Amino acid sequence: ANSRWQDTRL
Amino acid sequence: GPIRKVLLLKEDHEGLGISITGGKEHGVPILISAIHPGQPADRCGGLHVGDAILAVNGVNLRDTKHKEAVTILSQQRGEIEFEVVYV
Repeated sequence: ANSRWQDTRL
Repeated sequence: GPIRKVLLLKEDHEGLGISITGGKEHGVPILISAIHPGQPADRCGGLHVGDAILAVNGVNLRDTKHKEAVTILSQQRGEIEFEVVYV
C-alpha cells in the first residue's frame, strides 16, 4: 500500500 | 453498492472536468478526487468524489494503472458513459 498517489485533472 | 451508468456530453475543446487518483499500482480502483465547477462532469451531473470508475465507454478500468486510465479517459470524446460505484 502506497502513501503517495498521483492526482490528474482531466 | 449500486453501479451507476452516468452520461456526460463533452465538446472537443473541453476537458471532462474531473480529477482522478488511485490505480493498480496503489492497490485501489481509479477514484474520482474532484469535480470541477462549470465543466462537463459538474454540468451534466451524476459523478461524485470517492466514486470508483469501473468503466468508461465500455472500456474496463478495474485493473488499470493510473497513467493507463489517464490515457483512456483523455481519449474519449462527445457522448461519454461512465460506470461508477461509490466506495
